[PDB]
Amino acid sequence: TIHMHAYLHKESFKKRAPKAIKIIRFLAIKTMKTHVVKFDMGLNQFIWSQ
RNA sequence: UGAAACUGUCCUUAGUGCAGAUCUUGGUGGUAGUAGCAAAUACUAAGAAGAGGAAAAAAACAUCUUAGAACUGAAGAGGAGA
Repeated sequence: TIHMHAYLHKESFKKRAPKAIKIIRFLAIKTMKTHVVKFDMGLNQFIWSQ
């Protein structure tokens, strides 16, 4: 579970959904040690759902 | 270094000697890798093409398709004329 409210606290509104992708990319780099991170289209559609 | 013209002496002649004219023309510095590349709400994911996202996150990647999210809001960022 990624508590993204912690990362997106008081962040500029026009950069909240784009930044959520940047955080999930970074959490995948630090855990699997790979720089080739591919998002499933279902996850991206959920990040932008609101 | 340069490869085809030139020099010394006596007279004659002058478009004859530059540091200045906010001089003329051309070239070039410091400033300085500095000031800046901040109006027009906004982009994201997958795929394709391409030399052109690599990597100890180098956090950003132009074009086209699809999906999401959006703006002009019909006296329009629409469709046409002088």
